[PDB]
Amino acid sequence: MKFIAAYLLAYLSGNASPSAEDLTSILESVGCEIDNEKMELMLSQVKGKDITELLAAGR
Amino acid sequence: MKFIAAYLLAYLSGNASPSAEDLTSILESVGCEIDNEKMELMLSQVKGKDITELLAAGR
Amino acid sequence: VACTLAALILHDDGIPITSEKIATVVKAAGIKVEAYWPALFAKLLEKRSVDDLILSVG
Amino acid sequence: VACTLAALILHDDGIPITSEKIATVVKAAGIKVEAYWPALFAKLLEKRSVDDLILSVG
Amino acid sequence: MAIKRTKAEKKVAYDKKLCQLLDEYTKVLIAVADNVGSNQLQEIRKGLRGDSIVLMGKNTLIRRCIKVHADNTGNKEFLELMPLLVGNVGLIFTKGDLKEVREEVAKYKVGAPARVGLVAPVDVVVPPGNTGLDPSQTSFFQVLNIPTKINKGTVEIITPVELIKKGDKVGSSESALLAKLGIRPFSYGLVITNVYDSGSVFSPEVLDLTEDDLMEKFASGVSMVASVSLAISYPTIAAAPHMFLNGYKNVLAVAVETEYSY
Repeated sequence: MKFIAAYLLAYLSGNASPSAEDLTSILESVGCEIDNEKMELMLSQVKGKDITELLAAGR
Repeated sequence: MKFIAAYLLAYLSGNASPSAEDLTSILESVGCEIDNEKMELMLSQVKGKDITELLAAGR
Repeated sequence: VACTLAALILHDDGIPITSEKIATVVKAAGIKVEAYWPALFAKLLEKRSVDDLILSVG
Repeated sequence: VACTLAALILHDDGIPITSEKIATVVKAAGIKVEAYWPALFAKLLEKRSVDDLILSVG
Repeated sequence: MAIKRTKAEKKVAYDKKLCQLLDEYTKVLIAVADNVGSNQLQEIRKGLRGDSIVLMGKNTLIRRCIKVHADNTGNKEFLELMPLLVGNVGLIFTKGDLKEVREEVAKYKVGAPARVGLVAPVDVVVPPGNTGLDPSQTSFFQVLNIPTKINKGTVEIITPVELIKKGDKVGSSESALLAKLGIRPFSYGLVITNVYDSGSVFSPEVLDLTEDDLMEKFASGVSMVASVSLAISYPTIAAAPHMFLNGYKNVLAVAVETEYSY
């Protein structure tokens, strides 16, 4: 999906995934209009999660 | 793929896999135009790797 | 990889995986453009079913 | 094997796996031509789906 | 309030205080205590009261229009979808994000025995097992539709079952018997009808915030990245060992159907 790849892509660079600073910017650079609710849900789910640990099981 | 089989093939002979000397020569002998950009990422990925050890897990 | 993640987002958004389109997403991320790496990436992705590769893998 | 790697590269490049085509890649590698091993190899590969064999294997 | 005589008891005074309070905070959420007791509300109010705080009022609560009339947006009577106030609502104004507030309010609810004639908010079930009560009117449990028997001289419930379904009213008799059992099924606290922040209106389906489902989609999406990474051969760090084998596996494979031994 758009949201998953965009915050994953920011994660490789080491850049955080915030609302306006990187997640909307990456999706706007795609040329797509980002849905705020989908960004907000992804940021809220991300909080307090270790993205590196979840990748390490792969599923 | 072209690149993987070509450096693997050179590895069986014991020949190194460099850019121009063997990797382009094997691909040019196939009759295909190589890439420099893949050939440099395959060569760059190869550096400091033990190809024999990676084969030994098979996956 | 930033380049692999950029490709999957470009296909999900419905946009072609070419040098311009990868470069715009890569710039929005803030990662510097390197000509060799996106060029290999477009070349590796040429002649591919993105859909059929995605699903397999041990 | 140099002969097995030569076959997979020839199929990836899109060229047929025959004695001439294996011989040219084998010569570019610098490995001496031996008529029987490439002749056995073309014969073993005859009547095959290269695609269907590649994927399995324990 | 303590001033029981006629003097205000306000209109425009509390609505003006409520006015500045919406204008003060980024996020405004509209919530239901009606299920909750008085003390039980104070203790949820106590948590919120540290972080940033909530107010009750009546039609003076509808005046999300006057605040909006002050600013430029769309959380009001006019631009909103259908105003998500319901009866017995209050307004929670906060610094705290909507998702976090939903989890705060929804995740930590206080258990509170059911009531007679109340509609079950969720399915109510009874467990099998000995009540520990001696023989007496076991019959009341059976009247309720709880099968029971005397086992070892004690009244026991034969099997687990759902006594009443969600959305169904709890009969008086049922409530009384559940209470004797010590069963406390229902969860009370402030239910969220809506949240506003920064030009968007969020409903309770949004606010109950999925979240495992993206861990699977992230792992799958990463497996989509990873897959692409092994097969493609495109090696910065992770993808790289998995590819090398793809030329070898394809070859090791090439030995298996076949008819060379070498």
